Amino acid sequence: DVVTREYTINLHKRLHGVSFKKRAPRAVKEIKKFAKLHMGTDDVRLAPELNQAIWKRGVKGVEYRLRLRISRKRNEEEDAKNPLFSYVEPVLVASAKGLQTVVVE
Amino acid sequence: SSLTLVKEALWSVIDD
Amino acid sequence: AAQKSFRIKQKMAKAKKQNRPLPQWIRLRTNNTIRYNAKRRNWRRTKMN
Amino acid sequence: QNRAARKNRYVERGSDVVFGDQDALTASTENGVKLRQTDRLLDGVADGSMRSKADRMAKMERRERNRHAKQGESDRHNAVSLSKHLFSVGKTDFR
Amino acid sequence: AMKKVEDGNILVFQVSMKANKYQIKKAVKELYEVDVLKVNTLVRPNGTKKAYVRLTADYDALDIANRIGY
Amino acid sequence: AGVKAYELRTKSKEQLASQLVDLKKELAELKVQKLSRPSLPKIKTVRKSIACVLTVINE
Amino acid sequence: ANLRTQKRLAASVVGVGKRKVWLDPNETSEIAQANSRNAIRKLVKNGTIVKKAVTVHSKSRT
Amino acid sequence: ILQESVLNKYRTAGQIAQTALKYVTSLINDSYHSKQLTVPELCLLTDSFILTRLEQYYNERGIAIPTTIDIDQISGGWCPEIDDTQNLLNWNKGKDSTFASSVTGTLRPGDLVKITLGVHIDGYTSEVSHTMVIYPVDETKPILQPTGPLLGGKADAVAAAHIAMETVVALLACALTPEKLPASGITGQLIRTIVDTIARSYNCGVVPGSRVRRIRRFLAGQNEGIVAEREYKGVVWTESHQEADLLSAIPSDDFVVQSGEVYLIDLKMASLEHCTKKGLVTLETVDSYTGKSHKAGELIARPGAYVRDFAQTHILKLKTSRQLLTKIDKQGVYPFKLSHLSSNFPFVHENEEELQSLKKDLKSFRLGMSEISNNYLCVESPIQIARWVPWDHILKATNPNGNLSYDATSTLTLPGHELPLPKLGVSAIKLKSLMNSTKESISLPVARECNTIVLCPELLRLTGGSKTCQPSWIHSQHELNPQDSIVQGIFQLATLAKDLLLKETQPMK
RNA sequence: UUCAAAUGAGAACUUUGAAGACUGAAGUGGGGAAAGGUUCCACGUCAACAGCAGUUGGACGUGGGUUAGUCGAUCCUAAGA
Repeated sequence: DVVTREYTINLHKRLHGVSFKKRAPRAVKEIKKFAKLHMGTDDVRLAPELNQAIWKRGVKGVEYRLRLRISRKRNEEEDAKNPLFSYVEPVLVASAKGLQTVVVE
Repeated sequence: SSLTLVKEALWSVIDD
Repeated sequence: AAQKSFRIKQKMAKAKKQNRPLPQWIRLRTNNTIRYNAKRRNWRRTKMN
Repeated sequence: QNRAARKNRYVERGSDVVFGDQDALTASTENGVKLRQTDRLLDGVADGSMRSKADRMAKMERRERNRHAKQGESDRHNAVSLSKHLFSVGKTDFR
Repeated sequence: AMKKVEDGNILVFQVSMKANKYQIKKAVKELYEVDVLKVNTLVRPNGTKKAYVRLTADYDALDIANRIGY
Repeated sequence: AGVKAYELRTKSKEQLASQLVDLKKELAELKVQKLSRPSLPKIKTVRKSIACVLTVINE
Repeated sequence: ANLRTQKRLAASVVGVGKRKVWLDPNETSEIAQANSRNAIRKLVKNGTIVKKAVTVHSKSRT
Repeated sequence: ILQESVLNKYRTAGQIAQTALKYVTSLINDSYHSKQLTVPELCLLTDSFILTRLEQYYNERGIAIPTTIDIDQISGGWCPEIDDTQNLLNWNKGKDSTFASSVTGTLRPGDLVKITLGVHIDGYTSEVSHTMVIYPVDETKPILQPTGPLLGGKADAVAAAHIAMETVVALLACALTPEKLPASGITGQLIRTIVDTIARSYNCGVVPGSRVRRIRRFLAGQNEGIVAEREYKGVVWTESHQEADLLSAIPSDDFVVQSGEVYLIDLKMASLEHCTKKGLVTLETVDSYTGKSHKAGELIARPGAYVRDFAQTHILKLKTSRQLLTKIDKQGVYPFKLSHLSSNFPFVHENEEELQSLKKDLKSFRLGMSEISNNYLCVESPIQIARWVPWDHILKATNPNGNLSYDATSTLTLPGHELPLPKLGVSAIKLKSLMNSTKESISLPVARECNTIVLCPELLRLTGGSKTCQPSWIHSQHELNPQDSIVQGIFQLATLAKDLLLKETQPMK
């Protein structure tokens, strides 16, 4: 249930034909969609570092491929819905080309 | 009417 | 402005001392008809010339 | 690190043991005023029961003005019944 | 005002609109038995007159503040 | 409460002036309390006693 | 909380604009306790508020 | 827990209080009874003495209670400074002869002087007090033991104080042994019963502030009216208990005293030789406002002791205030004066120039305390006078809202949300109104006795003793009704104490 | 425009931080005249208003604040009255 995995995401085909002043927020929403698909939890917490990685080349220059670490976790809160939540971090690597998804200890 | 009864008893005790 | 005359400043001071709501111990009075201040003023709503 | 950590920990003064758990000495006044600040609304009224009485009465009388959507007790913009200019080839008075 | 006491050895009074610096000096010297260095006056937005009164270094404003009561 | 005009009418001029000065001092002493407490009713009595004394003097 | 007054006062004290001055988000209650320029100076020296050195404008190309 | 470290600290805190009590009782006899010092001059000298003694022995250590000298009406709080002596005169200049002793500082004959003080070391504290009495001198006698015993209601009061003190001492001594008690094991029920019947025998009612309670480190009951606590086992006698006794938190049932514990006794008896009738015994505060009323019986004063609520914080604009707050919070949670916080206060040598140095420091400290008090950081420990109200006014009263009247502009909150008598639905505000609303404004004289004890097998009485609080010999009446259960038990207790073991700490020379 | 945290019953709109942009010295800057008149600042604070929202506000309630021999008026005269 509690698991961490590396993934890579193709943002090019997800942002194909999107307004320049909407491309990066759409990348945020699509990353949340990606995490919800793979893990199956609605609450998704990005890191400000991942936000920086998306917004580095501005609204209309987001990278075509990104390398993510999705870590599912418990909610230690008093009581909440979504007893689990996903937490997405960036992986800063040479280039995200040529990789596949692997589980992490 | 509890205040009535307690004031009645209190009058009773203070008058004697 | 900022180089007012004392007449204007005196009128302004009267207006400041008037710019209040109504006290609460007037609600509690025998035969009280007054429930609010109908001559209340605000710099943006009405100008006092 | 251990030198610093052994200097770090505390002795637990008596101020803590008394007033850590406790709070609300000289509780919240209403208008957030100090001990000597001259609150006009509530100087005359001494007791809280009649203070609440007055507040409830003000909230009761505020309603018909709040229904007419005034910005306060000072918005008395009075609208006319009819405007002359709205009723009226050559020069016209509007575009 | 309370800070101005220890700051500059200064008292702060509300005085009459009809008054002036000479009368304020004379009145403080008569009532509280002190020499005054200077007086500075303003008219408040609420219509009264405020007076800052700087005393000489011989006399201390703390004593007068304790003598009055505040 | 306060002073009595029939009592003051017997007094002399200097006694009256001294009483006036004392009343003024008392009123000033009350006006430093009035800024800390809102309600202070003695000020009414002394403030009217001053007027009574002045009336007697002018008489 | 609301550290608007504190940011304003820290700018006015350090002698820069609000765009520079920096409030560590961890010492929020310690900053919110402050309502005076002396306290803001204490927080400036202890390392709770810093200065954010200048955004550069290089002239190598020129 | 009662370790050797704890109990010897209690001992050396107690006997400092004992020798300071001897010092004051020294000085007063030097001044008045012998062939003349004022109250505030006694007080700071006593505190100087206590700190000069404390320095020799021993980190948190000092004066729990600043030395309070009540006179003839005041239940507690009177302990003024040297700042305030002319202020007291020119405030009370128009009032009448009553409170002349407290106003001027010179004590009169027949003046019932209740001294009280306390000292603490690392939170382990010891309080004490003694009601002594002035009585004029013998001049034709060679030794001049002063003439006349006391006779009236004050004598009643002193008698009830001493007898209640010894009886509760003996009760808490039998707490060790589940035997050596007349069945006529120990409870606040029994304690309140025996002290109430003593008070009723001597016709001197119990004051609301009096209590008997447990103590722990830093938690004595020094304040008892301002600061709150959940864990408080002990007994009190307030207006609620008065009305309940007329009818028929501080729980009294689930309370049986145990071994290895430290307790405070503090008994206050208000005498009734007049009053004519059944009536209530409550407290009224003393303010510095001449202008709230016209009547001459009122006292006008300023309390000297403060206490600071370490839960709150607020940056001051004023350098003097911030420095004074440093000086305060480097002291402890116990009440304090402005004279205690200073440079020359212990008076290693004593002259007029050092007193002048202290006066100047005080002139600055009052400015600091102005801002420290306008913000709710420190508060005053109030000056309370005992005042009598007959039940007639209360029962004929009209309270249009009961159980809902706050007082709303009382600053402490805890004396505001009191509800002294829940039955009849009257609060402290309307009770004050009724107390003022009558020409039967009868103020009572009060006598006070305070001790500290600890239960190990013996009762180690860290205060009191015969050197300390030997009573001024008097001539009272209503001397203890025989022919009841409880009186048989009390006399058996007094006889049986002579064998139970009561250890008592002596003063230091 | 975005991300996290804090606050809070509740956060697209509040606060801090982390990013991305904009005004681009004939400014979305810093000051003033006329006019306005307390709108300035603080503490509480959400019934009505801010064409969505609102824990926020130029709102609501309570206070604080404008210190001159040297800056100005005051004085001089201009067209004129």
